[PDB]
Amino acid sequence: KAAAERSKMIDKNLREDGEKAAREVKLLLLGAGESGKNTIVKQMTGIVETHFTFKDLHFKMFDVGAQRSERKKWIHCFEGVTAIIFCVALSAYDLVLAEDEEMNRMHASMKLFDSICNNKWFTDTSIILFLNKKDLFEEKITHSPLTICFPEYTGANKYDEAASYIQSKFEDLNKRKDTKEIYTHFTCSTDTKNVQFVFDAVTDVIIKNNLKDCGLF
Amino acid sequence: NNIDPVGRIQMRTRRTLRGHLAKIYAMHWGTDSRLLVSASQDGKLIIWDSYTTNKVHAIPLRSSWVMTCAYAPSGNYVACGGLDNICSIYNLKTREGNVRVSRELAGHTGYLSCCRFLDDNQIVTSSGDTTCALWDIETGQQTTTFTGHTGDVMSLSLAPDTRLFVSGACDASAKLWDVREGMCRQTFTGHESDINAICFFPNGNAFATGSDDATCRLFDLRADQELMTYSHDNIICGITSVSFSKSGRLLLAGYDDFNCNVWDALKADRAGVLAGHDNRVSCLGVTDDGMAVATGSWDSFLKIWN
Amino acid sequence: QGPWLEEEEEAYGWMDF
Amino acid sequence: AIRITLYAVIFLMSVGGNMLIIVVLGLSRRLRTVTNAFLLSLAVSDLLLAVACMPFTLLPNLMGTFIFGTVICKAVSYLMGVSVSVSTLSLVAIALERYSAICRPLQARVWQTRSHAARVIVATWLLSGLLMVPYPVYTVVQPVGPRVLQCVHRWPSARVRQTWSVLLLLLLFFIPGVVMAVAYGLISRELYLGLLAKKRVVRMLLVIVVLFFLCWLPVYSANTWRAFDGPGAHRALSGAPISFIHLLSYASACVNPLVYCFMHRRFRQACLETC
Amino acid sequence: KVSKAAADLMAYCEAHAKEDPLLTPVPASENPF
Repeated sequence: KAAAERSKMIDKNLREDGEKAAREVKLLLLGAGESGKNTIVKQMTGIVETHFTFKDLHFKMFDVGAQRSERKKWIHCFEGVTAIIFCVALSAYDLVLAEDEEMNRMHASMKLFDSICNNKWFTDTSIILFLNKKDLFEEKITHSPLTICFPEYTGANKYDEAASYIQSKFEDLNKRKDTKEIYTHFTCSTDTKNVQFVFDAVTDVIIKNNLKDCGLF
Repeated sequence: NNIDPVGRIQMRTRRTLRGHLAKIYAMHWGTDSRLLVSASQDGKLIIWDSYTTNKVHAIPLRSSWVMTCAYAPSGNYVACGGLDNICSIYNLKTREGNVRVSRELAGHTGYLSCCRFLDDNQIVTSSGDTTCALWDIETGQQTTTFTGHTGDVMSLSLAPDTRLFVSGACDASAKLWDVREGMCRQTFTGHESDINAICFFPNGNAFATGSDDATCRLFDLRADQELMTYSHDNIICGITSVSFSKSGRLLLAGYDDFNCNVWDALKADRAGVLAGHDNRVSCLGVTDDGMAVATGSWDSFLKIWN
Repeated sequence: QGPWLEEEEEAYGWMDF
Repeated sequence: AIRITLYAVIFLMSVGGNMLIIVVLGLSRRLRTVTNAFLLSLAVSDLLLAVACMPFTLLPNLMGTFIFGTVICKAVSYLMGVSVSVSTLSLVAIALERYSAICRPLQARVWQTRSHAARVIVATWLLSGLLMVPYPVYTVVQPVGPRVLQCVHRWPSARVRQTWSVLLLLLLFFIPGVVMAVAYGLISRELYLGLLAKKRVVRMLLVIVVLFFLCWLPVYSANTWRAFDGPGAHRALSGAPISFIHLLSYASACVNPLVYCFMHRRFRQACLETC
Repeated sequence: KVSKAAADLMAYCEAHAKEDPLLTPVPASENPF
């Protein structure tokens, strides 16, 4: 039968494509508008795909954010990503939203993080959280003391205290702390070790995934 | 009601199709009634030989994020939308010996929720940017754009005459679009939640809207109001897919409760339960000759029921 | 009981597993 | 004695829960993986151990005679060898594949697939069959005394007997034991270093190795003592003593369902989904 | 009004229920299986 032979060749093609496509990482770079995600893209129109090999590991990155539609209808397509590369610019704490111009960017970003972290599709998905443009954030925090953005701060305007407070706020609102790991990293515009942090973080993610698959955890 | 209910529907999985390695989001039954199309997140679009459980074609999708699918009534082309906003039309029968993409319609801003062919070279699509659009294949340009929805148009269904169609949005409203006019004949806003699925009756004078509030509300074009509301206290989940039988008695409805609950067109009684899928039944369709009903679910399984 | 040998110095083996 | 009660409890658990594992891992309910395929193979091996060994080794000791026939004796001897070799090599397979899954995880992402799981399972079953061909070749049933049958393992030369005995001792207990010990030691070390309740399942990774030696050491030691000492080795280990030693081995077939599968909550959820 | 549309819907259903394989199970000779 020629049709049976064609179907067997097609099935061989499909299983080879699966064997060469189950070894990829499939990162979901879901950041926020003007939050320095493009910088992460350069150091590596509804979905933008970036493919790069680091240390003989293949990474596929879904630069989502240009959709501008209701997120409840298309986010479940990304169920099964290794991690969510949530990108926030620290220096944008005092920056104003372009859409609304009356409500702060950190409040919008933590609202987005509360929405993304607390959903059915990412119950067991780690969030690699990059904090972009810290090399502008030290000057902005010497000028603006973060008091207007966070009334509940009760602290000084030092770089370390403000950065740790923002990292604590981002690791806050993770209601399901047992399964989701907020791998937080501090990066500049000129930082070049972001791909190394991504490699190490997804190595920890796949090790924890193998622990749960083997039942050791 | 004076009608006689058919009763319990004993309908079995005769054919199951495997070869998908990721969740299936859309299916469409061809007019030839033998060839099936399945679209999944693996990046592979499969033309299935449904009767012999064979794979006619494996199409390497450029965008793996495909949320809708359509198979041409002539059986020559196949269309896929999705998150990349590009409706890709592929040539199944090629002289060179390999499947090739024919056209890449890129004029939608939102993701392509549903695409359906009117003719061989005309396709209507709906997107999450509050718009539907009729397109020419050979031109690659929108023939027209249907606007008027204030929410993301999630579901699109074509009448058998392919002259009128209806679209349901996340605004909890379904509008009757004329293809030629592009002017809203009527608006049905009895729903409370987003219309996830929609399907015309084979008469063409009625259509079922499977919203996410577990009510497959059936509307009639000439009646101007609602006829029946399919609300069951047991079911609380959303209605992922909606289809009809040829007589339209069985309002097939894929559900988020992992099962396909068959309904009664005239008495709103759940004539069957079809729990044979591990994951959510994403896509559901009757065969055009009514011979079988195929459901594809997120467990990468396409099952044919006779 | 069941003395695998039932005798003296017969060197008659028994089931290893 | 008390041996029959322990044999009955071990049979009840190691058939009931083990067939429950085979049923659950049979149909894929999204909780079947590579290690679950290896658990399916190990469960088949341990069920074969439970149904083939304990009523069929208890009775030559509890009754003192072998009621069954010579062809039954040779078939059960093949089952003995294939089940012990597949169980030990499958335990080593789960150890090495966990060693690939947690240590060097990129190589796991490269080649740890269900196809490799099936290939390794088939490889261990075929190797076990090939290595234990001499077990039914040479399990000739000899009438020991006037009317007592015991299924003696007669060998043509003594040198062949202890050569094969030490071959079995190294290739099923010594080398598999040290391989599984090294593998779970490396998993515990990279759990401590590479990445807390995981330090508390390092206790379970310890019991999987030390309890394995505890369960499987007396059987191999007794068989080696039988191989060299010859006359007189049986008289010290006939009856209830050896009928407890094998019980420890069957306790291994009792503990394997409990540790990998029944302890964790995921298999309880699979049990609920099956119901 | 609702009565005419409902009656037409019932008429179509009772007219086309005869050749519907879902409502009336198809004999196994038609499908080669």
